[PDB]
Amino acid sequence: KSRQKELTRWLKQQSVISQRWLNISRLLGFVSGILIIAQAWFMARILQHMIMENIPREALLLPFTLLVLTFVLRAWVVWLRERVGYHAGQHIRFAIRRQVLDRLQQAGPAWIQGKPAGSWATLVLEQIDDMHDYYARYLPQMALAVSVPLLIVVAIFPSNWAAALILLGTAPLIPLFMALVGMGAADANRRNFLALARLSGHFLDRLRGMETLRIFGRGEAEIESIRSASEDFRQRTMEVLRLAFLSSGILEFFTSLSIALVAVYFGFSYLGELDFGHYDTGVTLAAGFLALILAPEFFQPLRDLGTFYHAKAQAVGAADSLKTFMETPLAHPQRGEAELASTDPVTIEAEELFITSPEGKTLAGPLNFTLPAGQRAVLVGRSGSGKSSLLNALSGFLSYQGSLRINGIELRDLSPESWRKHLSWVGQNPQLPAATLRDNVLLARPDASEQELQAALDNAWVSEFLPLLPQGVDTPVGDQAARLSVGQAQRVAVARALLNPCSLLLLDEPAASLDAHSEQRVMEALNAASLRQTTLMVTHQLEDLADWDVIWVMQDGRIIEQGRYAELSVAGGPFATLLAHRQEEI
Amino acid sequence: MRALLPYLALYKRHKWMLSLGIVLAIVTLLASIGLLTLSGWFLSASAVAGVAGLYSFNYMLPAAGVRGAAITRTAGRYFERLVSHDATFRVLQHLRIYTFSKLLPLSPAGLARYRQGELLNRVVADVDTLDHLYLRVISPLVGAFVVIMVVTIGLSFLDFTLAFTLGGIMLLTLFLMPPLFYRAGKSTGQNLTHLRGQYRQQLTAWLQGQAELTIFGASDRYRTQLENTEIQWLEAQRRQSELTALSQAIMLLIGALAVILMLWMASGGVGGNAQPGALIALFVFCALAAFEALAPVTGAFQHLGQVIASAVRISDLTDQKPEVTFPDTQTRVADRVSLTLRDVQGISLQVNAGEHIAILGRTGCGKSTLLQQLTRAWDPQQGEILLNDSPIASLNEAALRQTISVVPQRVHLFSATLRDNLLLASPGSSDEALSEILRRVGLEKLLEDAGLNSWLGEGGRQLSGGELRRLAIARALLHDAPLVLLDEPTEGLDATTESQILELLAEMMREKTVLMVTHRLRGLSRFQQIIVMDNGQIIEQGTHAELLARQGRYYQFKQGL
Ligand code: HEB
Ligand SMILES: Nc1ncnc2c1ncn2[C@@H]1O[C@H](COP(=O)(O)OP(=O)(O)O)[C@@H](O)[C@H]1O
Ligand SMILES: [Mg+2]
Repeated sequence: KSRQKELTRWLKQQSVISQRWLNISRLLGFVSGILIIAQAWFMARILQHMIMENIPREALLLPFTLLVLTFVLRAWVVWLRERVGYHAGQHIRFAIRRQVLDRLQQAGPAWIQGKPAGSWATLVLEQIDDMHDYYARYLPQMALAVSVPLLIVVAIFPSNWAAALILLGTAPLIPLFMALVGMGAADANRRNFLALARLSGHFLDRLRGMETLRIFGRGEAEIESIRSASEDFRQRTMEVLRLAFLSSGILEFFTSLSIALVAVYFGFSYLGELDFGHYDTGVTLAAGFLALILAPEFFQPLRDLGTFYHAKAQAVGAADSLKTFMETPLAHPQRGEAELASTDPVTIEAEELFITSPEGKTLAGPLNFTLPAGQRAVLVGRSGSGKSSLLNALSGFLSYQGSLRINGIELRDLSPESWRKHLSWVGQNPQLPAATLRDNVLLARPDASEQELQAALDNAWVSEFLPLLPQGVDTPVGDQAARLSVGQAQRVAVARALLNPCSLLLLDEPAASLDAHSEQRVMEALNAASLRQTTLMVTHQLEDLADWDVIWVMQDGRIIEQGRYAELSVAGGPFATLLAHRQEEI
Repeated sequence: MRALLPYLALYKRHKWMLSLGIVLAIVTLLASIGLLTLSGWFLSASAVAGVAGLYSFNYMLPAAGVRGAAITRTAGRYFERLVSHDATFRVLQHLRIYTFSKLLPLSPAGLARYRQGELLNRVVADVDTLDHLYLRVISPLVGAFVVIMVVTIGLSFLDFTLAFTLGGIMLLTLFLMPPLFYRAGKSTGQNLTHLRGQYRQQLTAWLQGQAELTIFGASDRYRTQLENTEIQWLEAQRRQSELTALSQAIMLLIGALAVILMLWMASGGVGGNAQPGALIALFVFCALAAFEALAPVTGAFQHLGQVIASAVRISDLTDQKPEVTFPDTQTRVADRVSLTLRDVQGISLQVNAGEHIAILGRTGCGKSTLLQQLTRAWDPQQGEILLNDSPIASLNEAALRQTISVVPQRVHLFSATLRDNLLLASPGSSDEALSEILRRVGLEKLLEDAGLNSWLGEGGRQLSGGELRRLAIARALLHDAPLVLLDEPTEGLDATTESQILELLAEMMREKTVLMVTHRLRGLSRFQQIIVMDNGQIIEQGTHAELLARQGRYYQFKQGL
């Protein structure tokens, strides 16, 4: 029940996707074993004539011609079997990556937010591609490791049963020395590739913290920590590799012994010191070369299975990360079929709402708010109070076990595909996922008229800094919208949210971590667009909330206070504490 | 290829373990080549000798060569794997130590590169790729070249025209073919790097922006585009296998041409013999077993392109110029430091020993680089920074790092034990003397269950923003320095914690000069000589009462918002 054998059991179940490609590769490995025997038989019949019968080379143009074809056919099957092996591994990675993205889109932004996007890319991109050489090179070779050795013996048995028994005698001894130390070392080695990944994650840890090591003088002390951690890893690995490398040494001993024994048996059978092993006929030279040319080819499929050890070792490491990813249970939000009848501003209701993360953890405690149609509420509080979760639940990203009724219709009943067509969110950070700056604004409706695009650009004040861009509205943004600063990248997200008329607008701190000028332009645009529909805003700019008609001071996942800004700033409750803490900024 | 010289010169350390791992690879290759060559001759010589020639055949000499070539092949393979893996871990450590030693003296300025988190994942992966140069590139290519020469030199005693046509064939396919296959797939290997980095670009923008794609109904059409990049990418990987398949078929045909030539050429005479007899199989079996050395060479040369690409990236970083030079003069650290500045970005101020200053800037617009150039992240060109009546540029690093203890805005959690995150400040501090500080800074919840042995950072026990700020102050309190630089403390902290940390400073930094920079007005009454500035220019300064009475800019800050 070791993990090494559980992950290999997982890797094989993914191979039924390319079962046709692994079957063709297993059939061509049988033909390779037949052309190897044909090569050895022709080479042995040529060598007997030129050594024993002293036939000149010009009289052997028939075995040479058949020997060249056996070599050309051998190189063609190797070329075929190497391309079929790729198609085996390509179609398994394509399907696993499709399963990973499906498992990751369904979980939604709630669970994707758990890990950095760099780590998700490692799983989807580096680790899935690490399984290729297991399916393209290792699995087709573990089938060649039994097709050819068993086929070699069938070819030597008719000619000489003692030379076939020398090779066949070593057949069970090789796996017998795998039941002694093979299982022990192979799983121990799997835990040494993990330590190698940790040691690589301890050098990266010292590289990410050279700013802290610089200001404390620990530059020379962390060189000794790198030296000690590296020397620690090598010693424990060389304690296991002192035993793991016995497999390669032993297999290189049986192939030496078999080649030696085939030469000693045949060598002394020709001299007359031995009189067994042949079917009552004198042992020939062509039989000696057949059983000697085929002695290295008996163990070559096994000795190339150690060449592909890192194909298995790095695929089992990738299976470890992908098996758990596809096995961790998540609690997706419950979707339904109901559709909103009207496009008029929605009314929000809540009774004992309990927002929960996919892993089951409760984020926001009992909520009992109510937002009539067309009104603009505000969420305020400290960081970690659950107010960014409340907006996730309203979007459909988080499951809940309370009551959250939209126009009197439960949110579980609403179909997510049609609910989110009455929903606009500006969000904490821009996250522009399109190519250009025009394709980001037109994300909602790409077929917008050129006049309507200008309406959003002017309202969101995107056009005031457009000439500063090299290409204007068509300026590419690249990765993470690095062409334009976060102050003017957020204004692109505002123009995208104001493009089409919606029913509920969510604003999760749109003007946080923004410059002074961009924040002024964003607010004036989201303070004019918050009156057009049901708005709910998370903010910490508590001095500007005089206009908003409802404020929800939310702490520890609970709305602990309610009311307008007029009656809360003088009430002395938790809002006055929050407002005072904001007034100390400059 | 000249980019690898800085990393082939690191091989002088452990140059015997490295050279033993290549000798053992050659010996193991030659024993297998000589085990099949001796066996092939033995069957031929004993067959022509026959039963009549049993006497005076002298089969004890081949027996001691059969016995010798088997031990050196099974022991050589076991020890070639041991020595070459041991040497690979030793050159990886020396690459890690060399890279860290070069990358540290240029930490702030030399590493302000795009995608700092991604810049260092490449460095770790590039150091890993330089580690492959020995086993993946040097050991196969050098091991194959020596085996071809030893075979050719040793096989030329029987005949010159036959050793030079087998060794010549093996030398042509070692020197000509690996480059013809690296250049034939340099186009396929360049749009395979382009597509790999484009799929990652589209995948990250599809995972990071999943909230804004589902809401606006574009998640499906930005994955269909994503799947099209993968399909284009999976074809460039297919062409890179249509060319690896050909390089393996061709290797089988070159080894098939050597066997055919040896069967043909050596049947017309070996040396001067008209009928070589047993010597025909010596050349044929030396051509069957000799092409096991040339199996890795085509893929060994292909990996050399990636090792060179990593060796130019690491040399881009480590071969930079540090912007700060530290004189080597052993001096004394003072118990009380008076900081003075003169026209530096400028601004000038006086910080007498024992007093607490507060520099009050306008919400990141100033983005105070004063603390960076005060710990010598870069030399100040504007003016002079004097540290206790001596210019700061004249202070040894081992003494400068002791007279200035700075808490940074970005405090780092070193993915180690809670003890190792606090011996970082004062290495010699006792465990009891380290538990007192943790309890004294509000970090009591950490000592609950095996706290000082509890893994922090990546492994587990991730600290919260308020708790992670109290750890930076814990480091500054253990690392006793007469001058403390508070870089934006109590930013992003709740009003309960912020009041608890400003009180932490006033009672425990009582005898230490501090230099606090903030954009928050809370608890500045306890700081003498508050300094308020904007865009790198001192507007006014003075005590909290004196600024309020002056009815200046600081008065406006306290009046509304
Ligand atoms: C687990 C632990 C480990 C580790 C860590 C490692 C790490 C390593 N490695 Fe290793 N290997 C191993 C375990 C190992 N390993 C083994 C076991 C083997 C065996 C194989 C055979 O069988 O032979 C090898 C084998 C091997 C080889 C050979 C292959 C052939 O034959 O071709 C090579 C080249 C290498 C490289 C390497 C490197 C470079 C590194 C760095 C990263 N490798
Ligand atoms: N997907 C999630 N899984 C687990 N915990 C989460 C998740 N999203 C948020 N939390 C945690 O829920 C708590 C409250 O919700 P959060 O959105 O963080 O509130 P706020 O926006 O006020 O900071 C915080 O501890 C937060 O880290
Ligand atoms: Mg939030």
